[PDB]
Amino acid sequence: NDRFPPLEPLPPAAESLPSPLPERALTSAKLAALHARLNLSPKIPLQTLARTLVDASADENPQFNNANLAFVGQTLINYHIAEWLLCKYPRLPQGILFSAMKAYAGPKPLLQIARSWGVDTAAVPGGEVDPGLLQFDALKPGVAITNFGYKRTELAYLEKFKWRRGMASRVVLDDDFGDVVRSDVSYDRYGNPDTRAAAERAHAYFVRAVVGAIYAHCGREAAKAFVKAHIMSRTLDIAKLFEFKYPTRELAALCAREDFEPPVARLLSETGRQSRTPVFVVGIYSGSDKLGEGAASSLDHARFKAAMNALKAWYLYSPGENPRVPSDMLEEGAKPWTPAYIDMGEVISR
Amino acid sequence: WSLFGWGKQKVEERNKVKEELKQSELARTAAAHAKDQTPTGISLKKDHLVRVVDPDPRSRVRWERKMVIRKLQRGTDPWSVEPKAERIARTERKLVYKTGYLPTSVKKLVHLSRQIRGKTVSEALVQMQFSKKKMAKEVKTELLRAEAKAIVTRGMGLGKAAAAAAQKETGAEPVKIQTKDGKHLEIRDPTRIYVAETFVNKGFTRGVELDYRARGRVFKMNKPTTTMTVVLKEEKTRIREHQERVAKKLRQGPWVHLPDRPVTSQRQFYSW
Amino acid sequence: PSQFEVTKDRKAIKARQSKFLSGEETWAPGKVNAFLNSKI
Amino acid sequence: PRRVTPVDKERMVGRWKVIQKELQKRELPVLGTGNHGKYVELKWLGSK
Amino acid sequence: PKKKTSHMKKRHRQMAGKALKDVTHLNRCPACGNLKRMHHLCSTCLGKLKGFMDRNG
Amino acid sequence: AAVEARNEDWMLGPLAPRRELDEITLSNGNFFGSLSPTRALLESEVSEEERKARVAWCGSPKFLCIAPGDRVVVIEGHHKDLIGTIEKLNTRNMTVEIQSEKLKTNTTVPQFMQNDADKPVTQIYARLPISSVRLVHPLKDPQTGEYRDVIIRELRPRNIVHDRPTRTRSMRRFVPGENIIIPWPKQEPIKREDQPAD
RNA sequence: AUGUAUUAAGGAGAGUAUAACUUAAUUUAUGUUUAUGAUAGAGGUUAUCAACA
RNA sequence: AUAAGCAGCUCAAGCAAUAAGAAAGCGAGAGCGUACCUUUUGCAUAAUGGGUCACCAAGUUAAUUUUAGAUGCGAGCGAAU
RNA sequence: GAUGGGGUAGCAGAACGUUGAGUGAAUCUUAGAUUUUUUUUUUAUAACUAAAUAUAGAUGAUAACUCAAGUGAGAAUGGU
Ligand SMILES: [Mg+2]
Ligand SMILES: [Mg+2]
Ligand SMILES: [Mg+2]
Ligand SMILES: [Mg+2]
Ligand SMILES: [Mg+2]
Ligand SMILES: [Mg+2]
Ligand SMILES: [Mg+2]
Ligand SMILES: [Mg+2]
Ligand SMILES: [Mg+2]
Ligand SMILES: [Mg+2]
Ligand SMILES: [Mg+2]
Ligand SMILES: [Mg+2]
Ligand SMILES: [Zn+2]
Repeated sequence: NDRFPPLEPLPPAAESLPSPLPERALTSAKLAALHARLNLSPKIPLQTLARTLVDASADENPQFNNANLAFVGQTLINYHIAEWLLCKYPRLPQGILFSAMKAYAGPKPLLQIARSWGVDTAAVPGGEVDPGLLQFDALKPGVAITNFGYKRTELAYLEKFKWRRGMASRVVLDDDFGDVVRSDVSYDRYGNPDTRAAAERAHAYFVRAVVGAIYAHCGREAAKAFVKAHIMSRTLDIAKLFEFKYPTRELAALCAREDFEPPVARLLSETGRQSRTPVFVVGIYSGSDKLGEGAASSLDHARFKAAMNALKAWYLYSPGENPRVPSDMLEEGAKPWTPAYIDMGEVISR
Repeated sequence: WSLFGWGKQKVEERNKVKEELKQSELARTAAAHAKDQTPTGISLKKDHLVRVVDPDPRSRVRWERKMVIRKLQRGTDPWSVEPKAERIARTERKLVYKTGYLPTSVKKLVHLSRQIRGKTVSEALVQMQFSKKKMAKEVKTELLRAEAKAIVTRGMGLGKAAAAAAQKETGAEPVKIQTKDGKHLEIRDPTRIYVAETFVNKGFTRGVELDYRARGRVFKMNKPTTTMTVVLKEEKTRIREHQERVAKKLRQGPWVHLPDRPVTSQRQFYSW
Repeated sequence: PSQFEVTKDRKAIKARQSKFLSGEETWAPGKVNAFLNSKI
Repeated sequence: PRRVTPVDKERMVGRWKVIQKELQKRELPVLGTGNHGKYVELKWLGSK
Repeated sequence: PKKKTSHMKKRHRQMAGKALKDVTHLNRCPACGNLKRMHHLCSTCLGKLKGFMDRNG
Repeated sequence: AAVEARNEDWMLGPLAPRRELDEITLSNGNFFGSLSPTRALLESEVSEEERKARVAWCGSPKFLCIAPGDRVVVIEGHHKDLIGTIEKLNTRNMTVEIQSEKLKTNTTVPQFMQNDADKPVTQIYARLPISSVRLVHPLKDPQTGEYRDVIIRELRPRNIVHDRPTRTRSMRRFVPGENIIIPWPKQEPIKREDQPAD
């Protein structure tokens, strides 16, 4: 009214639009701060950083939204993280490799990265909201980003009758993390396990679209530097992603494959036998070489823990902490490429 | 119409007040409108209640506006969850009953409250009938009154017939729980009313008695009154509370032989 | 409280108590406790 | 230029347009107190 | 007393072993079926039989 | 209590209690949704400063320009804009009775004037103060020539003349500003009879 | 509390229309102004619907 | 429920948020610490006073006589006309 | 790369708070003034942020500066 004039002038058709207009990005103090908070290059205008915050659930047009920008950025993130794991840990099993990727470039970490940037969400999308807010509608899950996986003809039976799905095929059919493909309104309600997945998905597409924007404006090297600064900089203990089943058989199969002497468990130390909390220190040898060692309060557990640590040492072999990546050869003026170590594959045992 | 301003009037004035009640009774008179009145003669029409049930619509309308806005702020939040209290209020019935003023003290009535605490209404009534205390007769009367308000106003203890058919015909096993004190129970009717909470409160002073002692000394003795408050609930509450204690114990993880106890002191060097 | 002469309000709540327990009447939530515009 | 009120904050986040439809649907006042009038039960009895 | 008794020590003296014991020695009357005390007569049937033997005898 | 009831209904939902079936409130002795006879009839004696305020719009307590038989309109409370006819007028508290069905309200009848077979609660017409009503009278529109009802906000006495021998008083009432003398309503004089003891 | 004006003997008992005060405990009259006041009705117990002198 | 705390302080395991995010509080165990005021050369003192809480409760005012600072006028000042 | 730092009797300086008053016929308040709580932050006897509860348009509250005091209580076998 007369006493409460509007703070930000807006035409009457503003609320009708799904997302704020591009020119509105030039009057938002949240955008300008976000653009500088990330030290983005001035080549990326504010109208482009604003487009990275509009999810396809808020604006269904192919433009004005995150769809295409996020797809390009996802391909860059997944690529730079994939080649980086195979050069730092070339012996990781395929299952552990899928979890390592999902632990860096998955919806969970990207949600934490988007929040690390100070990006607040809009309650409900519309042309009246601040362009500096992440816009999306968690009530509409009918939006999905394009990927490179295919739908399995037995997906219906995979979920109902618990049919078996192998690992070798997840590289061709499933998505980049091993997940199968294709797995008025009233706001008087509470959250849902679906709205959380829709919100977590929106934050992920934003972080991806930012990488795609840098690639479109700055170039390839700038995108790799951004991924290498905010994603690869995170910390992850891959040893905690391992879950073994009969590790004593897998270690016996490993020694047999590499032609090592059969593994023999030996008691290196012990104390408290016939007590409530003993300590048996068992070490597994292949001849005279000590492969792994584990200390537990039982003889069997100490033998299993020793075999698990022996298998982790094999899988967690690392040529270096900061190894060269094949992507470095695209940057002109680089030294000749030295062949990397290619492992045979994880051991398959009874 | 006051009790004292009723006899100081003439039969002319008094007969007109009787005529007014007569025409009022005629206006109140098969089934469509019969549901608009209670057995006590309370007309359930909005016009006849608005002045007592909605005395301040200017404030109720603004209070509702507050609760509606508070509800949409939670609906737009994808991470919102229904609070535990708001979920229990709309699922579990409850009656808070405060007795009248009993001619006794807190130190005396506290022991009768602690006796019926946690028991069923049927068990508590049996313990009051055969108690040597004088207030046990009053507690029994007040406990029957509370059980009447729990059944009529709140709708508690109205699934016994449907309970027996569900179990006896089916042949299933009833629910076995364990209260917070550790007592084991086997619940066959989840609607059975029980004493969930009970506390005693101090009331107004019944009277004053003068105690005349030697050497001409006089002391005032206070005759006390106290009230008891009982919270009645159904067995659904004891089942839920039991399932929560079980889940909490299962969530605390198992006991390990070699725990990774932390070293709390930090020093700027290696001691090993 | 044991000696209070039971008034007409007490006699009415005891009659309904027998109706709900016997099954003559099915209990329903209140509708005139408060006049809210939400009606929920 | 003026004070930022809770209404303006809702408008920035986009929630206000959702609050109007609900309050209007329930016939509740949006930015006001309505046409109900002030408490009179004590006034009619002679309260001062 | 030299000092005022604290809340902890007076609650101990009042509650520790001073709980009211529940009466469990109950059974039913063989003539009416009402709850009564074990080895005791029914107070309802007593008065009723006491009066029945007063009218006709 | 209405603050506690509105919140309870909002939280419980399908478990909302049936308060209409509960016992009386001993603090006052009233049933649910029922007033007191003293509060529904407004039989409370008010200050002489309050009496002058209740009729400030219709003259003075001793010069009253509103009489039984006038059609008034409520301007306060829940039943605003309600038009009715005055039945009786109490000059001690300066209240008025409008026998309208919408003005009926539940009332708790005391037991010293009720049989054991009658119902405790009943509905009676509620009284209102004179300050919460205004006169409704048809006035001829001079430019159009048709009669429509209007609300009179203020009245004042005019042409007052006393008769000391009879201790009587006769005056007129008019609307200030427009100076429209409004006739009095047709009132029936009390019936005086000759008794045998006279 | 101070100031201004006026005045120059105070209390109790019992009774009574419980605002009305003396077994008459609500006496009987005069004049003026009465909504432009003062500062064309109803109403004698359903009372005192009038203030000043 | 194996313990000899003016009940605080230093160190601190653990428990604690149905869920993304968010740990207030309680605290096992280790150590340090003998209330307060008054009055005294000197008080944990077994010297004084207090059952607890809330409220009431003590250098003020007047006249007179001075000093400092500030400030008006100035061999005059003030007051009053 | 200034100097100084325990404290009773006692002397001195600088401030806060409480009650009322002036500016004040001022400023602000259902777009929530005020709510004895809780909470958050700030070198902090104090104020502030937010939350919950209720609902006032002034017989409401209030910054800053200033004026005046029935102005600050764990201590009087103090009083109620
Ligand atoms: Mg004597
Ligand atoms: Mg006449
Ligand atoms: Mg122990
Ligand atoms: Mg001692
Ligand atoms: Mg002492
Ligand atoms: Mg003492
Ligand atoms: Mg004081
Ligand atoms: Mg003082
Ligand atoms: Mg020093
Ligand atoms: Mg010092
Ligand atoms: Mg508050
Ligand atoms: Mg004291
Ligand atoms: Zn018997």
